[PDB]
Amino acid sequence: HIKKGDNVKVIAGKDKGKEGKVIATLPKKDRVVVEGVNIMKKHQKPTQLNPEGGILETEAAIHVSNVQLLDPKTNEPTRVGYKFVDGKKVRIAKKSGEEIKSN
RNA sequence: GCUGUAAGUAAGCUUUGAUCCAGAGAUUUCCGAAUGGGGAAACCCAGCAUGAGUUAUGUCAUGUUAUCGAUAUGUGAAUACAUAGCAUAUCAGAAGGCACACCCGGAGAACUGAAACAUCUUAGUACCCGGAGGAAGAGAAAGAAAAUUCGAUUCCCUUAGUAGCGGCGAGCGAAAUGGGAAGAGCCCAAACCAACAAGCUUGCUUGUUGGGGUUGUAGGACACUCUAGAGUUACAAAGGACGACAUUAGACGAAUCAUCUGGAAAGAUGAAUCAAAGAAGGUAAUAAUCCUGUAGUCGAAAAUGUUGUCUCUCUUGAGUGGAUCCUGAGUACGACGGAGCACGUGAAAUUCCGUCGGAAUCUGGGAGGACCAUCUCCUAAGGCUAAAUACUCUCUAGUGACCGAUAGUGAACCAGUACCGUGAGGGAAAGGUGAAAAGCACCCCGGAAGGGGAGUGAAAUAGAACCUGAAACCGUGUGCUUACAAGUAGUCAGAGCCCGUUAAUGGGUGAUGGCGUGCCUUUUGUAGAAUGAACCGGCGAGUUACGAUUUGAUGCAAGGUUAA
RNA sequence: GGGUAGCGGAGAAAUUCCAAUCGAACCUGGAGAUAGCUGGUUCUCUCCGAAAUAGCUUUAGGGCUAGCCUCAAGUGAUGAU
RNA sequence: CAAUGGUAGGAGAGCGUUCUAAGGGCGUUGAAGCAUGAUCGUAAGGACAUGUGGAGCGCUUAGAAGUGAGAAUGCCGGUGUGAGUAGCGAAAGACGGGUGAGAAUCCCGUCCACCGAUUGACUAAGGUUUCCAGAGGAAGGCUCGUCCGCUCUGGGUUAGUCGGGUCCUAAGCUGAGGCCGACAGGCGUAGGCGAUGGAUAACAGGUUGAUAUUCCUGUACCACCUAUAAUCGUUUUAAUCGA
RNA sequence: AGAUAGAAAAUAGGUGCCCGUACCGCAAACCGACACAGGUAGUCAAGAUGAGAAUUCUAAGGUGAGCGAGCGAACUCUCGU
RNA sequence: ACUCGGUGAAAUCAUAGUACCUGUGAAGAUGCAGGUUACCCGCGACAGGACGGAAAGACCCCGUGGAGCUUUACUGUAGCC
Ligand SMILES: [Mg+2]
Ligand SMILES: [Mg+2]
Ligand SMILES: [Mg+2]
Ligand SMILES: [Mg+2]
Ligand SMILES: [Mg+2]
Ligand SMILES: [Mg+2]
Ligand SMILES: [Mg+2]
Ligand SMILES: [Mg+2]
Repeated sequence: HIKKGDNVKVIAGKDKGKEGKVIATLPKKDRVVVEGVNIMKKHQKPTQLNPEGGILETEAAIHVSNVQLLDPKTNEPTRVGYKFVDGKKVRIAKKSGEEIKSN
């Protein structure tokens, strides 16, 4: 499981071996949108809300099973564990020490 | 991160702990047993009290106001006391619902089987009603047995389709013994009574106050002499006070990278790793190592079942005589008429119900399948009682040589719904775009529906009626045929004309000759004008349980074999 | 506006009516009633291969033995001309 | 060397479909299905190649069965033929103008015709939104349709006096206590419910797209309450209160 | 019968609740599966002619019927001679 | 009814390139044998046949099939004495 703004690598899809920062989580479907991933080409029609339209290139969501956090020490793809610092479930990179998720 | 499904656009809420998830509490409109009166449920119309309002009236709010029960007081007829009867007050007393199950009663068919039918069978079944309880019924011997009693009850296996009952027909059909599950005995009347409340003159007596002891070795009072464990599941019956696991939220939880093909890999290839975890489900394809998990471990504020105790609350245990006394009455039991018991008013002894009769009190009474005499066993006519046992509307976890949308529930999808019927009721049809909605910006014809490009996508004969897309059926092309012919439409023989394979003594069409009246069912016999099918597709009929017989097979054999 | 309900009701009587067919309405349940009757019964080859007759039958288009098939043991000239 | 037609029927050997156990395999470098083909075995049937198809499925041995369809006037669903046939559901239309992509069929006008104890006006029962104004044209209208009882959007029903509730009761239905009843329940008194009846105070005109004894203008009437009263007068009788 | 010190009188102010109200109603909105030639209680109901609510034409007011255009054979149907 | 424009079913149906005569036959033939006749495809019409369609014979006979009814059939029975 990953966080709202951390930097992750992708291992599925046309995009692998590529980094990028997560921009949305949507935990009800476990699908995240990472920046520069799954670029989409959506045909938007000229309406009232949108004066004109075109082919927008927005990012689409991918299953959480396709992304991984990087070891903040060695940028090494890694899993994530936990430890009880003062009773708080804080995260660990599982190959090194503490991993920070502030934004 | 959120504001359900439900998309959206809008206003917002949230790290100050919200959102969510559990525990607990509060609000909980109207109808319905429906309960203030009425009523075509989800609506009308009130009495009373108290408050709001208005100068007042109209109006409104909140209690209350059904009927029964029981209890308690008032009052009290025809009538004199007194009773009906009235009139109040109180009380988590009763109502109604349901699990289409299970259980105990009351009532009780028929088609059917007997190759007819009446006895009998279906069957004490179905359907009705009345009670329940989570279980119920049954239960501590007037019981089997000729025993050496499993010493209460039930339930399982066998006895055994035996004994038996049967217009001795159809067909019904045990019980004991033995092997197991379960491991419970317990109180009241009766005698009698210290003391007392009431009629009696304390001589006799009444009582529910209470003790007393409840049983066949015959138990108990009696008279002696003697001595202070239980339990709320029967055995009286209430409830605080500490713990213990478990359950109605959860927490942690090992170990994988690279290339190849791809739209995407979990695949292939190579090299690793973990395993108390290679259950399972996801993930853009087939993952032990990506995710949710799994093995393992941990974890409750609370509100519950449960249980150890500590309290607590209850409280007499024997012997020996045996003179008297007591031990369940309109009862047993008999007669008549019925039911029940495997067994048909019959021997019905065993046992019940209606109608008449109607006993004994231990020096007694009942049973041992007409029966008696003797023997043996037991001690009725009062009561309570857990366990093994039956079932699943639910809830929790899981399983399946069970179904995969004409199946599996009727219902995978707003289904007991469309719809049908006045109503009881009856009751459908209907799942699948993609990985992601990326759901086709623009242009062109058209009023629009459509379409054709361009673009999205791996794919758009995946474009929303959307996966695959068969046949009947409808079209558009054409290679070869056909306008002198008599055709169950094929076969067999064959020229001509086109084509070229799963290359083999090849494929398509067919001038002309020979032979030739579909198929099923049913029949002595059917082209039959006997029957059945318009055509395609799907579904649609000797299976399963128990027992008997026979054959093959396999153990092993004067032995073989278990059932619960 | 109401009342009489199916072993019942109603009938100036026709077996007439009772929610479009009433010698006993409809709807459920016993219920998959029973049906000696008709119809249907689904893949292939190989081997053998009948009967439409007795006797008895509430029996005559049904059944039961017997005769006639088939399969497997056994018997071993018993069979036929 | 002999035998091999065959129905009721007996016997034997087998081919196929789903699932399971194990072993061994195939699969986006394209599975199952589907379609085609001139291929193989004695048959039930088995392969191979090429297209569509976009994920599962074969083979060996053995086990189990919802295992094989062409007929049951079988059931369900599709599609034929009859056939461009029958039918188009009582009737008088014509024409000018307009509207639109389109007009015998819609809007306006003129003429003509039909009803007129009614095809007219009301009002009940019943149906519930079909009512009105814009807009649309798939579907429904037995044709067409620019139209509508169709679809979309937004609207529309105003009461002291009208009809009910409120007041009364009939036929019936319920019925405390009560009578009778195997249970269930049936019957029934007092009392209630229940109009199709009895009793009850508003008329005219105007008014919009839709309402009007309802709204508004005019004028009224019936109940009820409050303030006031012009003197009714033992509050028994009264100005007068009454089951 | 009881009940009571009170309001009638000649005024002037106020208060009057719930339900139904659209629309069709001899009809394409109802009972007949249908925009069905059937059924659907009651009220008003004019003129000419007449005895009349008969009959023919018309007023008030509604309506021209949800398929048509041809040709005027057989044969049916309705009608006249 | 017929032609044209619009809309547009149904009963039925084993596949059908569906002739006549005389015969044969389950004894009354579009499908069989021997002859005779007949170019291919429509539209209006008639009804002889397809033992035409529709309804598992409104008659008849069987089923140890039902049902309703009758009586001095049997057995029983509410009720009455
Ligand atoms: Mg035939
Ligand atoms: Mg024929
Ligand atoms: Mg037929
Ligand atoms: Mg009668
Ligand atoms: Mg009749
Ligand atoms: Mg016929
Ligand atoms: Mg017949
Ligand atoms: Mg007849």
